[PDB]
Amino acid sequence: SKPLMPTSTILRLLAELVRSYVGIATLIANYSYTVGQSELIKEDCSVLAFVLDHLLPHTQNAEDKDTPALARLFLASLAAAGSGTDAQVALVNEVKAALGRALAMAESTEKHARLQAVMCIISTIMENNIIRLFLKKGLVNDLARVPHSLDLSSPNMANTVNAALKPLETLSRIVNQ
Amino acid sequence: ADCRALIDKLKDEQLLLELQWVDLLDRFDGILADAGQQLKMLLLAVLNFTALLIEYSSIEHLTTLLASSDMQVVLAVLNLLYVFSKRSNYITRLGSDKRTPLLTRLQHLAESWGGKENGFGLAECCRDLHMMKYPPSATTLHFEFYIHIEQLDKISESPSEIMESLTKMYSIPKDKQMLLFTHIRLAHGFSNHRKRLQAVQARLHAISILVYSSILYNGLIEELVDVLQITDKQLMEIKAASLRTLTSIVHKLSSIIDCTGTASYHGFLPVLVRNCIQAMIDPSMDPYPHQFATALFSFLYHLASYDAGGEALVSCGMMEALLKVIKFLGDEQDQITFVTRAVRVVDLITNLDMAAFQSHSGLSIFIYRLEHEVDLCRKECPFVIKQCIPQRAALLKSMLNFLKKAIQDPAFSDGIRHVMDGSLPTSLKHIISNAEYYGPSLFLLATEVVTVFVFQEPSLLSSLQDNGLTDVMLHALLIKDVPATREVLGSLPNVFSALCLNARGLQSFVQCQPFERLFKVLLSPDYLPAMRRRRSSDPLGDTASNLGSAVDELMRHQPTLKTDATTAIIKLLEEICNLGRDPKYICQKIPIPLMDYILNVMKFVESILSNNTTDDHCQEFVNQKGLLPLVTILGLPNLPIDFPTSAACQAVAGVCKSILTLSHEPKVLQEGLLQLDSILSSLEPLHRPIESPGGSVLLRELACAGNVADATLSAQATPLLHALTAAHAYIMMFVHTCRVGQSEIRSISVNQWGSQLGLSVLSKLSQLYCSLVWESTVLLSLCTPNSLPSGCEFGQADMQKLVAMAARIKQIKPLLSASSRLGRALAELFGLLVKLCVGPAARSTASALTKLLTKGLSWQPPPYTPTPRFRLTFFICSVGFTSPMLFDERKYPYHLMLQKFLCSGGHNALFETFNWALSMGGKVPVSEGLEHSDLPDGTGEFLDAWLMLVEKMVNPTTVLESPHSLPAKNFPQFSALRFLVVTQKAAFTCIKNLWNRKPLKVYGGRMAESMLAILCHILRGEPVIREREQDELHTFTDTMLPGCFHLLDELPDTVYRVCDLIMTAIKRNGADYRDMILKQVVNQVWEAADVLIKAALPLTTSDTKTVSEWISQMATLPQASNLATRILLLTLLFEELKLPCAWVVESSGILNVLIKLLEVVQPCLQAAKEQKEVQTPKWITPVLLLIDFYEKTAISSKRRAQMTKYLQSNSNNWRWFDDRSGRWCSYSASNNSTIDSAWKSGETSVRFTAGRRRYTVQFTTMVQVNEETGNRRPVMLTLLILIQGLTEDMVTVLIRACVSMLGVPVDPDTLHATLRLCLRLTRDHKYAMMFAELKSTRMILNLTQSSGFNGFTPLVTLLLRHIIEDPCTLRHTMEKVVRSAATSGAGSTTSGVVSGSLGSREINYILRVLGPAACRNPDIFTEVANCCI
Repeated sequence: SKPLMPTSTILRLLAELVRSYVGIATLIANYSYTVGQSELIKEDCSVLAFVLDHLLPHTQNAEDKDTPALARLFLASLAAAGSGTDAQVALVNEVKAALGRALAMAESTEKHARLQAVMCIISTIMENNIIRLFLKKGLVNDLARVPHSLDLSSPNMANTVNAALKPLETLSRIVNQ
Repeated sequence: ADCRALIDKLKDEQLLLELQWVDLLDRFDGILADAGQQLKMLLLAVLNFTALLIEYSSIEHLTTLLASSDMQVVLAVLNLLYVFSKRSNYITRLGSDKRTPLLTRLQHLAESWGGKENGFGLAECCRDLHMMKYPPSATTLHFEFYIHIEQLDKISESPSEIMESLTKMYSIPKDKQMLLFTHIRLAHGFSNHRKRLQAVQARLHAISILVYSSILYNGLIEELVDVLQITDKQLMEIKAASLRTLTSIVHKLSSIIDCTGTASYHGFLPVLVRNCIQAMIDPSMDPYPHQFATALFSFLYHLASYDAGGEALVSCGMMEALLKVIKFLGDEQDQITFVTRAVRVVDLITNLDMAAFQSHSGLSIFIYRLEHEVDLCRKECPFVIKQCIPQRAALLKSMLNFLKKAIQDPAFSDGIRHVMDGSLPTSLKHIISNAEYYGPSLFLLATEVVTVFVFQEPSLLSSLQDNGLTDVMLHALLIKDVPATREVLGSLPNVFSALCLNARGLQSFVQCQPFERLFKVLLSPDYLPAMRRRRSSDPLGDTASNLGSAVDELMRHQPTLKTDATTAIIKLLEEICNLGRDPKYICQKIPIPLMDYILNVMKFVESILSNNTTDDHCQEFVNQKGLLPLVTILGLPNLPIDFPTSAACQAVAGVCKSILTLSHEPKVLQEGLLQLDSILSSLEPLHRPIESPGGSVLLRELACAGNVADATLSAQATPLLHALTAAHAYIMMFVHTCRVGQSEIRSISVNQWGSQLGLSVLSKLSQLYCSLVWESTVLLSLCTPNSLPSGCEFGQADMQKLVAMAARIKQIKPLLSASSRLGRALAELFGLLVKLCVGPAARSTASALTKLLTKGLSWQPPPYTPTPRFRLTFFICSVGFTSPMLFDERKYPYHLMLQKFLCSGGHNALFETFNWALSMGGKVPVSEGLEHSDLPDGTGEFLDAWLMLVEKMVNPTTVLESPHSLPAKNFPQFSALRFLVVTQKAAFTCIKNLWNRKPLKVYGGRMAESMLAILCHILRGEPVIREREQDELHTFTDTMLPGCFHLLDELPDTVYRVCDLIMTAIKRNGADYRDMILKQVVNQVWEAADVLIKAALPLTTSDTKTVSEWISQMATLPQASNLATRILLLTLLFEELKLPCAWVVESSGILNVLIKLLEVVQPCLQAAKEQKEVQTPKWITPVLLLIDFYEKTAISSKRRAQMTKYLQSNSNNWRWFDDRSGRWCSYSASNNSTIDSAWKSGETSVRFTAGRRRYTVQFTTMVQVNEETGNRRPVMLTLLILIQGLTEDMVTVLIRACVSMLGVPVDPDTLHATLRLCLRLTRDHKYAMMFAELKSTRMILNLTQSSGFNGFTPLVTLLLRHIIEDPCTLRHTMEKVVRSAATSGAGSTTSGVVSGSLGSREINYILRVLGPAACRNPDIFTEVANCCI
């Protein structure tokens, strides 16, 4: 009774079609949902925004277990495929928007799971035009502002700060070496 | 013991616990589960005593008891949890159900108060300080998650009700009120001294528990050392808590040492230790509390166990004070315990310095204390050859461990000579002489101190003999009873290895008959607990094996003992024979543990004989006639029936095998055969039947045994059953000695079995085999619930004596098992003997074994049989027995055995058993038998076994190619060719007699499949054997198709064997016969399809239900059972005959009919999905697979045609690729011509030889493999019936049908076939667009896991790629692939070196790598490669 193509499989499929076919990444980047298209959709939002917010973050109740590893693969593929700046700019812009959204989010384990998972996707992407874009968009400065948008007493705060330090170390190194 | 007396006394209880297991611990767990929900003091006493019990179900209650206002119980719970974490990892292994709630309450107790830096140093926490010199935040609560309370005194009452009132006044986080409660009860405590000290002590316990299992900081050690310095002396419990914490912290050690000061004689810890010791010694100075002194000496132990601490204990010179302790301390139990602690510390310190100890005469001090303690035992137990208090025994034990270690240590090698001229031997003499007052491990330590000394200075063995210590050891280890334990038994031979060392010692040792006494251990129930396997994971008899290997080392040091050792071994065996022979003993699983004796003795003898592998012990043992007492142990009357399968019989077999394989001696087999012949001659009454309407002899010997409650336990009550189970044990020994790979042992085994005695035994074993098959099948016929017999008194007359059904069955079952297990062991024996015979006396062994095969196949029951099933069940196991004996695993025959099976008989009897089974003795002809209504019940099972045997017997590819061939040369020479002539001629008639009749209820598809395999082998074989009756196989191949299609209607799974039969009839006959077959199969499909096309016209008039009937009529009509095999057959035929069958499938037009049927079934399937009762027609997958392979075949023929258009048919140059030079080097002309001819024939691989190296080409991969090295190298062919294929109007309909079958999720295997077909079709983007315009990706996403298969996600990904790859995107991706392959020196499975620069870069190789891209689209691939290369 379970669906035979779980969202994990669909993500791996799209990661493969992105890695092979140039136009698919741009079509996925520009494609956006519409209000009341599904129970999980509240307003017009991008597929990348949905993958960053609802599928990428670890959440305690399963729908598919390994959706996040494969949304990470999907976003990695959509970055690595050079596709000039058509795909990469919308990926980076949406990652910055979802970071700022989760920082403005109210204090919750949903907030810390989103934040940690976005740090993990920035770190995997980071592992050069993507770095040029992260610099141009001020992503490093939005990572450094992360604790400004935390309650520094939270039991999650150290884990989300560790996560945000992980791309900061690599990025500061890659610049200043 | 006295523990049990204490339990009975308690079960005033609390007053007795104040004075001071399962149900007493359960009463304790009771009151634990009671108090947490004249009470508190009972809980406190229960805990204070349990903290002694653990030191030699409560947890969930104790955790709740941590929620106490009175810290006394928390402290006692902590002391118990410390005793736990100290001793065993019981709370470390626990699950997080309570390990975390526990450890968190402990953390909340333990967590810091601010230390010195905030005015909360532990020193200041223990002195009163007036309560005004502490930080004002001490009597203050500040609990946050917000609660703050300046002071608790104006509400000082009831801190528990304070916490509950705060529960009501604020919502305190749930399940975490403990950190609040501990802060609040602390702030009540800190006002006063006792509660502040109790909080300190609880915190120190909690620390220590958290370390035996964030809390620690730089000031903690300094605080603890300042607690130890506090000199009000009312703090000794806080000092002991601080020492036990420091102990936990050892497990920062340099800081502990820097603070405590252990690096110097003057220093707080060393001085404190010396004052403790002096106070313990001298009565005037009051003695430091027992607890504190124990914590000090435990800290010294744990500190010494680490190198930094042992070096510190060196530096402060504590050895002088500890030797002072061990010299001057008294005799009372506590002082003894401090002495043993000091000894264990002097051990840890001496593992890294000796000089201090030696300069302080520490060895003399140790020896004087051993003299004093032995002298204090001498009063209780003065006996010396001319219970000990546990603490003194532990002192002696630790001190003897020290002396043994010192003796094995240099820095005593100069001077240890003057140990054994001291008093030491006079006090060891007392320990050794009183192994029952002193424990056995202490008696062991004493004999091991002597052994290690005698091995360090064998010269002074003369002094130990002069003072008679060796003469006390001998008396205590031989004449006096040995203490029965593993370690003592394991050491006796090493001790004797010392005592023999002087030759005088050898004389004295051999004087007292040592082995008569030492080996009695193996026959004594007192030592069986010592022999039982430890940990349940070491081998059976591991301790007797150790003892035996040690006696082997002993008498290889001292060969003079060998003869007496083997005499005592043989006396053990003769006594086991005595204990097994007479009636008065009875083996327990008077009861006697005989089977354990036999396992232990045999592991002992095995170890001895097989230890050195020098065959000196085996020779001596065999020359003293020990093989008779050994081999008799198998035949012992009072051994149980289940003996032969036991590890004791496998042990005896292993000892026989060890003697055989070491000594190369026939005598083991000769004696086994003599005794087996003696036993077989006893049970000839088993061979003689009732000679009346009667059943089993075993059941007439049982039933006539009066009414004895257990006849089977008596050798007179059941003589034949006990001779059975003796013969079984001998047979399992002959099995074990045949399972031997030394060709010499094989030769002497065969020479023995070929003897006059060997063949007398083998004849009697053959008659026994047929008797046991009879008896077992009769017994099972009587244990069957009145079903097999025909309402007859066949064995009932004796069951009426035996006796409501089970009461008789459970008495027969020991007979049935004793006869069926023996038969299986005989069959194993004969199979092994055939193996040994094959690989002069072998020829007589094989003769007797083929006479067994003939006897079994021609055996006829007594004429009182009520039903033939007893013969059919005899025949089935005779056939299943003859199979292993004529043919190996991998089905190659033994030609010696086929020769003797033919000449002697058994082939004419094998085929006579078929005639008998069908005709029922001539009652019905064979041609009517199979189909006769009254055919016996087991005639299908017999024919399954017979056909499976004859399938092996007929196969030329094994019968001619068998490794086990006779050599080429007075004797009649065998021909496997004439064997196949006579066998195929005899088999064909029987198959005739089964060719067309309807199949049996069960065993009809195995019959059919083995019959078809026989026909295949015959049809392939006559072409090869006529090389070195043809019209009968011709007319058969003419008329066989009516039977083949009958088999396809009755037994679909045979279709693969029918395909193979048809292909062999085709390869016999011409294309004129291939066409006739294919057109007939196609006409069957045609009519079966057109009736289903007429079965699905839409139901306008409603005459039939039109819903359930129509939907399931498509799936269940007989025609729909035919198609599933007529199409599938046609498809298998197609796979072999690729192009003829394609041309027939084209020219018949059947493909249009199958497309029309696939179209017309979609309304039916859709309506079934709307009934929610879809049931997929199984015939759909054959049709989709046939279409798939039809268009696969046509593609390929066009590609091969245009490949031929570019080739010269003569000397097509094949070339092999040299990656190192990059050259396409040619083959020789003969090799090239061979490869070309075999490629043109369509063979998958071709063999050829170059330079005597063997090369093979694989045209699946186009690779030459060197057969010696496995090197795979690329090859190429040097370039210079047209199947139209599926038309657009068919493909359009197929795409629609595949989408509709995806809409209704028809079935997993049908989705796999339809998606495979879609994958082939959609490789043209026009049809991929059609497949994607029919909304198939939604259906595919909706598909549930009930409709999935292994390849689903790969295949779906390829399909989606086929939709995505339009001409332009495919072009750009092909550019990417071509560039990648040309730029990167890609590796391959052809040893094209990774990142190579010759081979990886040749156009002719790269085009081979890019072949998948050329197949994806050749036109686009040309355009791209022309533009990008």
